[PDB]
Amino acid sequence: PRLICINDYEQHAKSVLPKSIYDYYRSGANDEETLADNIAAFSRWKLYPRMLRNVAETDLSTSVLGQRVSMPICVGATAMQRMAHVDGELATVRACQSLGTGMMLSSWATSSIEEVAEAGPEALRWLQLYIYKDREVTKKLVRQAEKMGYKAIFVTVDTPYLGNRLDDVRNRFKLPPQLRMKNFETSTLSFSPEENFGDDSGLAAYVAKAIDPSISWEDIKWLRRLTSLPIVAKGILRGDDAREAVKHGLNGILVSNHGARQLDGVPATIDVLPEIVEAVEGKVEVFLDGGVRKGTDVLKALALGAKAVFVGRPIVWGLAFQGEKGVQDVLEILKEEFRLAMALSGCQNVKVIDKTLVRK
Amino acid sequence: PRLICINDYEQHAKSVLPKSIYDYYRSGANDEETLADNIAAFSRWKLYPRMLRNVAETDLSTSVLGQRVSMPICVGATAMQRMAHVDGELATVRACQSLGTGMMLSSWATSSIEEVAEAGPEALRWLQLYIYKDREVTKKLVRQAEKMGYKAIFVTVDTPYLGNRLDDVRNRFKLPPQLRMKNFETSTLSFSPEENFGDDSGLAAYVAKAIDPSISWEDIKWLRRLTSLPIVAKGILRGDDAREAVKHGLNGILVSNHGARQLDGVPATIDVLPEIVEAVEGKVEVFLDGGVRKGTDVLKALALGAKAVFVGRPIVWGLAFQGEKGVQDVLEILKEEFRLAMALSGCQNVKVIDKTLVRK
Amino acid sequence: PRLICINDYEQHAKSVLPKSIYDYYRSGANDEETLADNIAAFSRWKLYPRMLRNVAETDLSTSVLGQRVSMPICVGATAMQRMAHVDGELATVRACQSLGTGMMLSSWATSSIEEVAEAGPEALRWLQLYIYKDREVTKKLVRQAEKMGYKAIFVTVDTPYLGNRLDDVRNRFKLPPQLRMKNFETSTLSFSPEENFGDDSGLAAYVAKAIDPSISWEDIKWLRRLTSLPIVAKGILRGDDAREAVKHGLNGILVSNHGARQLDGVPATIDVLPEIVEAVEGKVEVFLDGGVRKGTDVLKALALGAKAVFVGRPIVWGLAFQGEKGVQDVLEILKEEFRLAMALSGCQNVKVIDKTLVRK
Amino acid sequence: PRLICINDYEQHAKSVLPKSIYDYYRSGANDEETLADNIAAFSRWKLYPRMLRNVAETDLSTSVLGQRVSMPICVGATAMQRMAHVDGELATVRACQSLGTGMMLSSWATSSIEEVAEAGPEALRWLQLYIYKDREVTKKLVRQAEKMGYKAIFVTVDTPYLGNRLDDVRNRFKLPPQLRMKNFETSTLSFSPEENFGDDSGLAAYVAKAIDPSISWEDIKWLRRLTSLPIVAKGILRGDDAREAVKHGLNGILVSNHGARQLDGVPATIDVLPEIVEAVEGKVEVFLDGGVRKGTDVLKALALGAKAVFVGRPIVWGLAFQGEKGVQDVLEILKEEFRLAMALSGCQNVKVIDKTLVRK
Ligand SMILES: Cc1cc2nc3c(=O)[nH]c(=O)nc-3n(C[C@H](O)[C@H](O)[C@H](O)COP(=O)(O)O)c2cc1C
Ligand SMILES: Cc1cc2nc3c(=O)[nH]c(=O)nc-3n(C[C@H](O)[C@H](O)[C@H](O)COP(=O)(O)O)c2cc1C
Ligand SMILES: Cc1cc2nc3c(=O)[nH]c(=O)nc-3n(C[C@H](O)[C@H](O)[C@H](O)COP(=O)(O)O)c2cc1C
Ligand SMILES: Cc1cc2nc3c(=O)[nH]c(=O)nc-3n(C[C@H](O)[C@H](O)[C@H](O)COP(=O)(O)O)c2cc1C
Repeated sequence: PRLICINDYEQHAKSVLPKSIYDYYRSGANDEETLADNIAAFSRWKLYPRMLRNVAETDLSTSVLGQRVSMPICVGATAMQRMAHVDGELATVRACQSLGTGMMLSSWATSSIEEVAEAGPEALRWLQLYIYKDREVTKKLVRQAEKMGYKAIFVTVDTPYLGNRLDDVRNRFKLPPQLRMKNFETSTLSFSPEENFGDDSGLAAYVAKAIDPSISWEDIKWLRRLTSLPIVAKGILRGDDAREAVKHGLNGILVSNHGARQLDGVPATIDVLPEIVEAVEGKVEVFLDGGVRKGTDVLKALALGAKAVFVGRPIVWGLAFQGEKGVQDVLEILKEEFRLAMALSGCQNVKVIDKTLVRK
Repeated sequence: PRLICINDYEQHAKSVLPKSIYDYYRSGANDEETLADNIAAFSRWKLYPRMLRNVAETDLSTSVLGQRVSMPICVGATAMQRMAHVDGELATVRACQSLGTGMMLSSWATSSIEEVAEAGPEALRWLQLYIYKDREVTKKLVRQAEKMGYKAIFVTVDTPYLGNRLDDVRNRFKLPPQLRMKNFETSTLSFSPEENFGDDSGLAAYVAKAIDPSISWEDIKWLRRLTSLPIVAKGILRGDDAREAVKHGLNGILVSNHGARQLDGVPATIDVLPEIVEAVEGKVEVFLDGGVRKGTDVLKALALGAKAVFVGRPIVWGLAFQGEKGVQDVLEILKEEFRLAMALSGCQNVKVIDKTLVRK
Repeated sequence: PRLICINDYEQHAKSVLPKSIYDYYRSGANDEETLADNIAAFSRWKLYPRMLRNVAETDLSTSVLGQRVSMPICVGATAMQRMAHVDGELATVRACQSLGTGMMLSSWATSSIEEVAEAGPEALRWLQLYIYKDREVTKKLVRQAEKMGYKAIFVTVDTPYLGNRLDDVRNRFKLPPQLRMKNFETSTLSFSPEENFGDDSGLAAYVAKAIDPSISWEDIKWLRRLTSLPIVAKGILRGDDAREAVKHGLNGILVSNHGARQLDGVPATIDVLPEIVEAVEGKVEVFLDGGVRKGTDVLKALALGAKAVFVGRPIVWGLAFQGEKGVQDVLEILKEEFRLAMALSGCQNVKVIDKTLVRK
Repeated sequence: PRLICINDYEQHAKSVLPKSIYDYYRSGANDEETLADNIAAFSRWKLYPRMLRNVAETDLSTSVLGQRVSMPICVGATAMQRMAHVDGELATVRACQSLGTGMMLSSWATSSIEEVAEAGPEALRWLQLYIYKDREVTKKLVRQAEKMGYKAIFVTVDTPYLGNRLDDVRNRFKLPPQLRMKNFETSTLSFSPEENFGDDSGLAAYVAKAIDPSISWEDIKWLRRLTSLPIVAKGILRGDDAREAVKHGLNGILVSNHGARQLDGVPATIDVLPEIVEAVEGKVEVFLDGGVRKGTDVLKALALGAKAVFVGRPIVWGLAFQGEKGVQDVLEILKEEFRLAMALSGCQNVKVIDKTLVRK
């Protein structure tokens, strides 16, 4: 089928993925108020384009944490990508390498840190880290990322417990039989579908067993001493927490509500972005994810002070359509929509995308 | 059937309850504008969670009027519970005893004050009082509550006449043949379905015959002299009335619109809560009911200054599913959702649930 | 069928009236934005009831222009009532006489001024006047009203031309064959369905032929000199026009958008009421019509400073159900809903219905 | 079929036009947020009519850039009108001549500048100009307009690239075989459907090949030196760009979002109109297009300071119904709705249509 925008990809994915996998990928937490809002909020921000600016030569390039990227549109961590396509994370990293953009690799990937570095050696790669109760497991992940040429750690800070995703509970979500979380060396930590993970969501049970709910700023201190790699706090929604991340010597904030999958009824990320940008006082790069579907979404986040955005679900739908090629298609669609959004708004490059371009 | 959230319970209840009983339980007044709003309003209050607070050990316990409870989630008065399940109020009090939370017993219960105290002797129990034209009836109810170890009187002040519930009028609502309001000793006062209660809603006719529309602050004065038990004004919606309750030596306010069943077009209780908390100046505990369905609802009410919330309809749907076990399930679902909402918002206990957690 | 609220009456009317008649009665102008808003706006005004006020003895009585009425709910002018029921205006006035409220009689009634006075001699009656190009016709109507014991003139000021009601155009609306506008003595002025009234709405053509689009404040001056009866300006939507009516020695303002049938996209009458009440500075009574369907609508208009409200369409639906008895039913439903709305809001009588009862 | 308002015309058009042509005509850009808003925004602006102003003799006449018109309602440029009806632009100009209003002729017309001047010699005619990469092509268009008695140039400034219209991409939109853009003398520039215009929207490819994305204020300078005809900047959405147009010696601004077909998520034109009128300080006439469907839309734009409005899509639907006669019908409907909107709001002529008539 001919798919020409991101929404087309989701629709096709629903038609070809088994229910429990589609549901895992699509779902938000509880009543999914924030899931709807992540998208609605973008529509409330209106664009005020400048005309007659000469946009013959639009340059989409930028940098994330000192590393050059082809566009301010990067791949966010989405667990267990092999459920969507046999090649999962390997397909994803290859598409990123082709595009000249970065991939943030989930700690719960169905491919190892090493496997991913092998498949995309020239690709900009970062590790998304969950703090395990077992700090040696956690340390190993970080050390492996450093060894394998990953350029930053995105530490997820909004997941002391898993959000309650109703469909996952109903479907008793678990990995397909042939698949594992490939970063780990035990049946429990690798999320083996042959393992006892209770009678509800397998993933919620996995988090409860493996992930540390006691995670504090002290643990951020530990992490900051552990690695000299740039560290981004992922999942911040408040200006005071943002300032705290900066105080702790962190190098960035990813304004995120975990794609509306954690606490439901939190605001849309585009709505909190300005408070966070203001709080940080230019001291650290601020990124956004959550509900990015169109070039104009990217334009709005940048106008509001974000350095770059990350996409979660669109990538998984790309994979579901055609693995590597599907992901490349999705990224190219976003790139082209962004170029056009830039051109029609009078922006020659990302440096001239200013706050007067948007109003709520 | 597998029911995993409060809404699931309502759906099942509709499938197993006779129409007139389901309709009695579900209905609001007139066009049901406030009924919709009680729920919608919660969604408008957005959460601003703190991260990295150490939430390994979440403590949900609190106190209501000096009595310890396991969670700030209590059972509100809902008349005639035996329509939902053979055990009605007895099932309810047993579930409350198991949970370590309180039950507010309707004056229009299908089980006596004594029957309920016998079924849940260790349970925290309060009496919801309606002021009868017959003050000796009223006095008896209060004296019985004191004798039978009930810890407070919730005096309902928003029901000089019954609200107009359209479905009840259509169905000519009345008790099933085998059931009575068991606190009373005459055919009229016990709401006998064999009695003449007009051609419209039997309950509206019952109120008109039995309940005193002349109820004033003088009657509050009488009540305050009658018992030394704590007294909570239930059904207050204005700050000036709140201050008046405090002046009268009352010990609490339950901010309530009677589950949107009285005057339609009043605001949602979550929306008026702040005005009431402000009016009371910390002098008396303020509670809320109306539209509480999810853990995040409980979190929002507490963030806005409520000591605890009460649930009406969810309890009746629990009963409809499986009597005592159904009620326990509903309460446990609310408890768990609340725990998770607390954890994900960075709250170790109820004392740290502050106003910065919410914004309208 | 059992009909228990105003909406029930409209539904039944649609089932028993011929399409073109139902459509004439239901329609607003153009896209009907104001028609929807007249109702929606009432829902936006929220009620803040007082408790414990002693409402055993609710007194609904008031006065309109110095004449006592049983409730602040009166019958507004609706043309051609015999289309709805054989007895039309005669049924209506008889119901008003029974209720102890007033009837405002349309200049385009299917019953004469004299016929109506004969059918309801003791009923409070007012004449709604349209200014005809023929001033002798106009004068005759006024003189007849005076002779026949009518107590005021409601001069309609928002109809220099007829609003564009799309359904009427489609149906080529005209009177049924057996009926006339009975105040007039020629084929044209009596709106004979045997007459040439073009190929679009017969009523729009009738207005263009008969009604004076040149109507100015000078004509108000003429009217004010013509009769010593109280005169109310009906159809005012602006405070400046309100002040002008007062300057001209008029005795009242009916805040009206002609039931949303004239200019579409004007605000709801409940929304403009406050500006008008403020403009008038207590110098003249202010009334409202447009979208009144429920007792709480009446309560809100009074809280916002209206002396009384008028109902248009509900009366016609009463007629469609059962002529006189149907109208009486509709009025009694409104009366009872209003009583209950008063009682539940802590109002013993209309004098204590204050502005703190509502907030937008 | 009997069609009595603009919406009726669209509905009929959908029933008789081939899908790809209807879709081309109907579509907005991307998710069509602005397309919906262009219409919704008009409904948010509420009217505050004056009564008793004497509206017997309503005069709709005005002037655009010093040229008298019969009404402040003119025909906006819509490309390729022969797809809608065999006579296309020739039918349109004949209808405009009959109405005494102006036609703005698209540079992408399916009829030549000369053909159109021949068919409507007495009609007020303007040329809508796109700046071609080939400036000699561009110059020729301007010189032809001057020669053929066109009275102004509307330079479109919001189209450095074509907006992304999803349906056009899906349908692979192209001209029907028998048709060309008749102003041009090569296969590419005339948009020959036999030409290679890629695998997506033929029109997007045509723009990319033919239209200059480098267009700047320098090009406006060039245009202003090229012709002494009045020049209007079409597609301005910001006050700062408006001031820049004035500085450049331009004679007008058409506040336009290109009928929501360019950048999606820009505000409705009625919403930005006031900022633009304020920015211009009376120095230049300001016009509006986008979502004009009803007489009250025209009234609102004038109340907010627009000199006249242009209609795009309604004209094409007129054509689809009955070519010249269809266009005349559409224009006459708009004229009559506007007259009535004027009369009912107390406006004798366009000079008295003031800002107090509207409020958002
Ligand atoms: C299927 C799915 C799996 C996810 N897994 C992870 C994960 O493993 N680690 C993590 O930090 N965030 C995870 N997230 C959250 C994303 O990193 C990101 O914040 C979110 O997808 C952004 O919203 P979007 O999906 O609307 O683009 C996941 C999100 C989805 C939708
Ligand atoms: C079926 C039902 C019966 C009720 N009966 C009583 C009652 O007997 N006494 C009383 O004070 N309130 C009564 N109420 C109001 C409740 O105490 C409470 O305010 C309401 O149920 C809270 O809203 P919720 O149902 O959305 O949780 C009743 C409510 C319902 C839904
Ligand atoms: C069927 C119908 C006929 C009407 N005829 C008249 C009329 O003859 N004279 C007049 O001044 N207003 C007329 N009106 C307007 C009413 O007096 C009144 O303003 C309107 O009905 C109030 O809104 P409501 O119908 O929502 O109650 C008419 C309204 C309707 C609905
Ligand atoms: C089918 C169609 C074709 C259009 N072609 C042109 C064009 O050739 N040149 C131009 O400047 N604007 C073009 N526009 C934009 C219009 O001039 C105008 O801004 C728009 O139609 C106004 O919105 P409306 O269609 O809601 O009336 C086109 C619009 C439509 C709907």
